[PDB]
Amino acid sequence: VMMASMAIGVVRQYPTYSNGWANIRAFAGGCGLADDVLVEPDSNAGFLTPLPGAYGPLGPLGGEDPQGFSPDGVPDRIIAEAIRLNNPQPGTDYDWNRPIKLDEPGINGSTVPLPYGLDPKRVPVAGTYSTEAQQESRLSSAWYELPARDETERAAHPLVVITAAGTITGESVANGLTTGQTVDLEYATRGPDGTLVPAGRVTPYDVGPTPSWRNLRYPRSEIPDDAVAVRVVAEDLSLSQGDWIAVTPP
Amino acid sequence: QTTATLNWPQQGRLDNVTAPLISQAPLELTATVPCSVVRDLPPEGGLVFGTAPAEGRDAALNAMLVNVTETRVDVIVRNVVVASVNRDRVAGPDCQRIEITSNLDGTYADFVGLTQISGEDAGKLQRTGYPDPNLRPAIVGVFTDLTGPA
Amino acid sequence: GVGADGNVTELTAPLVAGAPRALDVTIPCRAVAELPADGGVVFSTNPAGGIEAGRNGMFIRANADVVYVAFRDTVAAVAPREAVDSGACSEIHVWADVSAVGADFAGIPDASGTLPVDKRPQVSGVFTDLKVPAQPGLAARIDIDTRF
Amino acid sequence: ELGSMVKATVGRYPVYTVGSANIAALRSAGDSCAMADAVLVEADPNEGMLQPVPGQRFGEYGPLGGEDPVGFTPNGVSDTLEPAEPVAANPGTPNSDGPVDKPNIGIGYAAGTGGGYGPEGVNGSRVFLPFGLDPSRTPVMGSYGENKLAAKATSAWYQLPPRTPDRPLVTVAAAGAIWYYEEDGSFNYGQSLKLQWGVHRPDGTYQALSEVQPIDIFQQKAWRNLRFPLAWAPPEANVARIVADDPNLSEDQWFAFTPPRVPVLQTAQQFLGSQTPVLMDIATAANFPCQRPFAERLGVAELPEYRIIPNFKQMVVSSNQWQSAADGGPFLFIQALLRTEAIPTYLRDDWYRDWGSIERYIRVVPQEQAPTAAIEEGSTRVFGWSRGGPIRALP
Ligand SMILES: [Ca+2]
Ligand SMILES: [Ca+2]
Repeated sequence: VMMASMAIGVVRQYPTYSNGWANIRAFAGGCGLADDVLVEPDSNAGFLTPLPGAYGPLGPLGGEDPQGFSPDGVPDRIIAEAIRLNNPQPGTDYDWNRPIKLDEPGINGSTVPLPYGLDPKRVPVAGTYSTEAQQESRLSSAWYELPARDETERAAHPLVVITAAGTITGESVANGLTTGQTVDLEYATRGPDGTLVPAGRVTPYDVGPTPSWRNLRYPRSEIPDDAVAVRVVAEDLSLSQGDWIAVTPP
Repeated sequence: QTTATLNWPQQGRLDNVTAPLISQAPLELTATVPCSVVRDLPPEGGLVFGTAPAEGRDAALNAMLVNVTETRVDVIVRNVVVASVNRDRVAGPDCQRIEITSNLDGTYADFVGLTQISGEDAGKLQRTGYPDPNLRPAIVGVFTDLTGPA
Repeated sequence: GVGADGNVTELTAPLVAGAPRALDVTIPCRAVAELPADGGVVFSTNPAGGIEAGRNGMFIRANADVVYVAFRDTVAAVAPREAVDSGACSEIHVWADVSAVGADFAGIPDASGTLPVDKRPQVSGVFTDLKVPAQPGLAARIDIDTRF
Repeated sequence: ELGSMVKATVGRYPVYTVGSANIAALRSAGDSCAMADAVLVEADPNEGMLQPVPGQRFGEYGPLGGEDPVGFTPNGVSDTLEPAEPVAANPGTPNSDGPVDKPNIGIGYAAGTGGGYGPEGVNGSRVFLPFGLDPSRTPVMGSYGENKLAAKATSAWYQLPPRTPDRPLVTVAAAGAIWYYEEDGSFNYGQSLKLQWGVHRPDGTYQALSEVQPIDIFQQKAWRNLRFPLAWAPPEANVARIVADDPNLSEDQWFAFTPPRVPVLQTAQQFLGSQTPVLMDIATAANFPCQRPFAERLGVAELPEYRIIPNFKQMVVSSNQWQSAADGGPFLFIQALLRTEAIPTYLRDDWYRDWGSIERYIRVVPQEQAPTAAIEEGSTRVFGWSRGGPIRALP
């Protein structure tokens, strides 16, 4: 049982990091996890262009008729990949002790502090949380361009990520398909007349904590090679006060 | 055994210094600050010196700070106010030094040249402190707010 | 009970087992126009001041633009208020039995819902908010689960 | 194991013990409530409030900071008074539904000890006063937010009623971080709050006899009741004041207080007799063998009027967990129909003892409208294998 348990993982995760493939790569001048982990130096590059049109006060992130979404619809102490408590903790980050507001409204009109060093003057927000009256919320963003049609690039950019908070539902490894309100990704195609038809949907890869600011992953292998644009479809159908969502452009 | 000693201002320049100790506390700390540097800080004053940045996390709870406000000269060691004095009295032409000794006997700040004016004594020297051996500050460097020639 | 002068009075019935085995409601429609231009909570089943009132009750509401019938916490059978209170539909049947949970509006084309049977409401009384004396179509019927 | 029970009863007598309760039940041939006779309850904790000696001058706020309040402020109290450390119940406790794979941890308050805001006061405080303390008569002074001053305060002398064996207490409500000495001599760190006696001379001025540190029952930050027995005061004292120092600059080293008071201390059997419905928890149900628990008849329950609770550590780890609303306990229809209060209560001669408490239940919707319902009983003839359906038991 032990031998098969440790021999199945080597075959399943390949060519990514396994405990017996790294010991073989170590002979040819290889590191451990330092070769299979990818880091974003500047987490501000790679934002897609929304196709022109006419939108409302939420910008292009909220589409034609956003039902129950507001720019400053986030609670007070929401931090990146953590859950801020009352009394401090040993290994906290810098953003545990910071002003609740920003004192300057962003490109969207919100005053929520953004994670990962996202400039508030470039990255809009939209949230469902409210303290006066609950509602069913919907949102369908504009069509966001996809970069190009080349495999040399997709060899190096295999992801579409969305920074989000709330009670999202998605696919995890430690706990598969924890339910909750939905944030998905629709991809469009072209036509002989010239247009963008909605055909498809991708479900995220949640790894982070429940109410924190985290990254939703969409591998570009699910999205076919004929996809032309991408948009966010978010929906919160719970009238409880502790059931909310919040998104950002892809 | 090989010893080690940290002094500051290194080369006649009042630049900050970093030296994080692994044991989080020295054996002895002796600081002598003249009373002629209080009259050089701006009215709002700041940090004459310290063993942690004034805006670091729990810098006052863990380290030793020598602050100069518009109304006070204060020596805080681990959230324990030691030898607080009014500002213009030190600014007066009678102060000579300030000696902030801290060792296994206790933390004691002296204001040589000054005598007490209130507080049940009004007749002794400004020597103030506590005989606690657990009041030794946590050293990370020496961080001041002055500049120029030392 | 004749109420204070001629109206209907609320009730209190703290069921021990939580949810009943039958929760027929049958509320009329034109007797909703009395709400003060922003309807309150017509016929909740828990008081509006409880700890988690909406998280366990039934909670028909009016919202001044859309009348809806909630459940444990989810929404069934939204309907526009100006269409309802004008007298289009007749009854607001909220049958919530075992093996059936719905919120039919009885006259509006697509204002009918259905929930899973584990969305049964917790009953601790009958708490209306109207001042209507007595209609032939205003009813309620709760069956207590006494099997032991 | 026999001497530890014979000595506990022989000593400590005529105070409270299970041995004393059983002996009284034997001598009275049955009609004697065990613990409802050794417990003194204070209903209306607003008539025993103390009054400052007329002919004194005060600071800016009122008769709670004497002349020079420094660093102490009426709105000087926190809002989240949760404890600096939880209870961390021990594993193996019988009536607790805690997972055995991790330590069971919870927090709790009595009624509003730890609440938020309320109407204004005679000092301008937006503080919620627990125990039913009227805000129009009860000033407050606190020291929250003074992390750079290390400042003190002193109050004005408060008069005292004549000595009576039925009012052997002076009580204060602090909700802070106070230093105190336990009965075995131990100590909890906290901060300094004391109280002075004194003899107000008729043809003269005050005396300032002696200082006294408080005795309490639990280490916490929420509101409480510090006690000073009148057996500590000389037979000639007539006035009392308050002294606060607070020399620590840490963030969570502060406290507040309130004017002192002398209770009236009616017993616990005259207060709630043998007809009033009462919710007795699992631990306190055997010590009150004369109270009537609320009745369930046809699937509907009648509503209780008071709730008897065990001690704090027992409460927050067994009573609030076993009788949860998500587990089917009696809280299902209590959390939705009734709001809680608190009554200050004491054992008869053990002022150091953290016995439980008593709460008052106030209806969310009054009983003039929304009365009780009729049940309209009937009967059927079901078989032995029917099982019409399951019970909704999955919260
Ligand atoms: Ca919601
Ligand atoms: Ca303090």
